[PDB]
Amino acid sequence: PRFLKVKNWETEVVLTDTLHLKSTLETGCTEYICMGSIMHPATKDQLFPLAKEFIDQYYSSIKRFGSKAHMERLEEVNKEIDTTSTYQLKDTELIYGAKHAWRNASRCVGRIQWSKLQVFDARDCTTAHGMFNYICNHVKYATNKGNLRSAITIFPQRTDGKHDFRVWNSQLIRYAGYKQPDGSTLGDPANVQFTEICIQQGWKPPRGRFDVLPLLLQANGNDPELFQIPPELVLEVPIRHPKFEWFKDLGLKWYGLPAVSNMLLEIGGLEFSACPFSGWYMGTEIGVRDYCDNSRYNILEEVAKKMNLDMRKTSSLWKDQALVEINIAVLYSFQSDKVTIVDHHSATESFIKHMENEYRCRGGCPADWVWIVPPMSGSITPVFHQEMLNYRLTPSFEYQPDPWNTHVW
Amino acid sequence: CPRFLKVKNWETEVVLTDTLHLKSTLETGCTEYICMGSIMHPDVATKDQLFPLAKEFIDQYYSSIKRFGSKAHMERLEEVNKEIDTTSTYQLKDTELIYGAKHAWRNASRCVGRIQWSKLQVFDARDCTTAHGMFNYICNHVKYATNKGNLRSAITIFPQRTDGKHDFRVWNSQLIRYAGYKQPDGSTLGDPANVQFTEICIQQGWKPPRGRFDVLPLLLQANGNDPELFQIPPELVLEVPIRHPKFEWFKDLGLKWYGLPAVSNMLLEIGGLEFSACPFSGWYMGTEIGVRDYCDNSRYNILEEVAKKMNLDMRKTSSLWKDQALVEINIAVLYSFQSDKVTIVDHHSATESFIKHMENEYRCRGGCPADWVWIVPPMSGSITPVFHQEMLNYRLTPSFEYQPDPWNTHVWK
Ligand code: HEM
Ligand code: HEM
Ligand SMILES: Nc1ccc2ccc(CNc3cccc(F)c3)cc2n1
Ligand SMILES: Nc1ccc2ccc(CNc3cccc(F)c3)cc2n1
Ligand SMILES: C[C@H](O)[C@H](O)[C@H]1CNc2nc(N)[nH]c(=O)c2N1
Ligand SMILES: C[C@H](O)[C@H](O)[C@H]1CNc2nc(N)[nH]c(=O)c2N1
Ligand SMILES: [Zn+2]
Repeated sequence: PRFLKVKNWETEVVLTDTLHLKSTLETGCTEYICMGSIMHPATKDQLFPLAKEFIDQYYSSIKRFGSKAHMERLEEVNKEIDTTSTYQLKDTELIYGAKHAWRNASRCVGRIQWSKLQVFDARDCTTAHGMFNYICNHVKYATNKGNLRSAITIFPQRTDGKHDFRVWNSQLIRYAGYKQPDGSTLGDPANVQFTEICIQQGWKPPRGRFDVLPLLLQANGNDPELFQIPPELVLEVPIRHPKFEWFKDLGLKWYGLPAVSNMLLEIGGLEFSACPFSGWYMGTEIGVRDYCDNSRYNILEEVAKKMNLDMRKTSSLWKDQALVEINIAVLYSFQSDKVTIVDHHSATESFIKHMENEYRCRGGCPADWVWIVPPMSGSITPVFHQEMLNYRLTPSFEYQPDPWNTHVW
Repeated sequence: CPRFLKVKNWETEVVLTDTLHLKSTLETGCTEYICMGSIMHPDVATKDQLFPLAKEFIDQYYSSIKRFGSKAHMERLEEVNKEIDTTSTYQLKDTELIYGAKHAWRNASRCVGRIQWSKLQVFDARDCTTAHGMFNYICNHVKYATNKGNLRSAITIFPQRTDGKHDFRVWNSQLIRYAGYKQPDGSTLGDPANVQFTEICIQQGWKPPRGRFDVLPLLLQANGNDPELFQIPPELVLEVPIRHPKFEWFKDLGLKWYGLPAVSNMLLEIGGLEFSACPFSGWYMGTEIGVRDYCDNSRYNILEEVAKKMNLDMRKTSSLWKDQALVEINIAVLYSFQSDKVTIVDHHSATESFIKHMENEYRCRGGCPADWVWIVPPMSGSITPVFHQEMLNYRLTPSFEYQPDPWNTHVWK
């Protein structure tokens, strides 16, 4: 139980962390073994302290800790957990809970935006058709003709675990991936399995390189149902390069809206298994990971060829040159089409400013260096030289099992 | 802790099982509730602290040579035990010294070059008594390791710590580094990382040339005495001018670096013994020079000058002019070393070798401690295989450790 200091080795700025003392969940590390690079490390009785903990910090946050209203809410919650084995969040608590889950997301470089989140309460939803409707509205609001706005739509919380709401898509908008007879893959290889599942369910594939997948929506534990997002809601950006006029000939494009739909939102012990949320892209997510991962679109080789680079030895850094150029193209393309995007230099600078804000007003900011540092040009961004402390605060976004591994039809 | 910990590669889907972590010796700084993986740095031992550390090491050693529980093993235990009892310390056999040194490297979680761990030339300097002798040992090390460009890894090991008042120390952070000078106008000439050390050298009597690439003198402390200055013979200092295969103007920048990376301020810990002066050396990965030494803001900081000559649009960050320049600089570094026939390894080759090394270690040893934050290169992270590799970080002994800078602790005579 100590105040812990973090140092930036470039600016020499030292911050003092006290916030970590309030954390209650585990990191996955031990005194003897650090696991910082591992990607994936109820009952009434369990429920009430978790609920009380959350109500406590909520009333503490609006400067009414120990108020009439505070105690009454506590009374109300325990008595509701008692009778029904669960409880329902106030609209105000729901919005607070969702913003703080984003605020506490140690892996997210975009958290300077945390309090600017549009929260859609979908807790009255009963069917997959209703889910589809709420999701269309979410996509339309968030896309906003290219001026993207951060949003989250929250479907009903888990009850018995046999009636979960799940969006089976990993994101609301993604491209299909196809196994070919010659053993190669068409489209996005990361979605090959999901695409097969959709096909089995009756989806008719265009079998192109960038086919927008249908929504697969599961309501109240029932079999998931297929829906086609209205295409006019799906903003895409054809990728071209400001100097290489041949770049457009690659036929590359991407969607404007990154909308993660497979995570679990946890607030006060309650579990929201369906909580698709969205902001906007950092260029490297598309330009580095999506396009250049060997297990993804894997385009480095093709680009470097058109750049006429020497590809015989690795020490020519041909991979590195082509990587920067692809990322220039992505940024240039989005900007030219007036679609919100942020480069990794701008994003990491804001994060450092955000950290400083959080230490000042909250006494800390949980941060996962492994995820915060961008997948290219690491050390020429300020976060590389920033020491971070990682710890788990609630409310939070958590991983959950892929739905096809748990569901019985 | 369970006996089995699994790590996955998200790119190849290969899963490895670690059991070696059970032999972890010290804390990492992390707990169940906080991770300190991005923290840089998170008076002698008694008789009674020393017995178990020596035994732990002797057991490991005899186990490694397939003579565990042998008569020679038991007689070695008894000899060490008595020696600690009668003198409060003990002396390693040459074989144990060599074993321990190599294994400190094998156990270094932040080192991406460990596929080479077993090829390490160990120079035994435990007979050294003076700074002049330290200088002699260091010169021979530099000459051997350099090998006219065909670099060979080596370590030179000076006498272990006794009462803590007779430490041997190399005050230099590396055997070969460039001077930095703070100007009265606030600017820095040379390497800003070395300003403090440079000022100490000047104070001890060094006459600086005051240039951009002045090789610093050795500042050497033997047996707890005040440190002494020596100039490394310049013929022993292999350097490489930096030029570029396409950009003719790149030579005009007047950049050069030294061939031999030789870290000299770490402590080597073997079986509870502490070697406070153990300079070691290998060869460079390009990014160490091209990204950190040259492009860090608090270092040589050349991105802007390079970008201006590439005539890049440097008005928006989103032009990625920094990223563009960074690559060309690293191309030039690699090209210049290769052209001059000086050993160097690019980050693609190094990380690819490390993955294979790590897999071999999981199979033959039951694990390989690794610090992802250090193993992943400072540029192009996700296009190297290590980015996608899960790792477990833990501390095995023998090990290399940080120790306080000696000017903070030294009692001047
Ligand atoms: C608004 C602009 C935003 C930007 C620029 C941004 C940026 C990023 C980036 C680059 C990552 C790493 C992604 C990866 O490599 O897969 C990330 C992770 C993450 N973001 Fe943000 N983000 C934004 C908005 C949001 C919002 C609105 C939420 C939730 C309400 C959120 C929650 C998270 C979470 C939970 C992770 C970690 C996911 C995981 O652990 O798998 N982000 N963010
Ligand atoms: C033979 C070629 C070698 C290569 C290519 C190599 C590569 C590297 C690199 C790139 C780093 C990161 C350094 C930084 O970013 O500042 C590192 C760290 C390290 N290396 Fe290796 N190395 C080599 C040889 C050696 C040898 C011979 C030893 C000791 C016997 C050693 C022990 C270490 C240690 C202890 C660290 C971590 C230092 C710290 O925590 O500050 N390396 N190495
Ligand atoms: N630009 C953003 C905004 C929010 C994000 C939230 C989570 C993730 C994590 N990456 C992820 C998650 C699910 C599916 C997928 F393909 C990537 C990335 C984000 N990227
Ligand atoms: N190429 C190599 C070989 C061995 C290394 C050992 C340690 C370090 C760590 N960097 C370092 C350590 C001390 C002083 C210094 F200036 C740099 C880098 C290496 N780099
Ligand atoms: C092994 C490692 O944990 C894994 O590849 C992580 C590394 N850092 C990352 N960082 C971000 N932002 N996104 C990622 O998917 C990953 N992948
Ligand atoms: C703050 C952070 O831990 C620090 O900048 C680290 C990051 N990773 C590194 N990795 C290597 N190889 N060398 C370094 O000096 C650092 N610095
Ligand atoms: Zn840790």
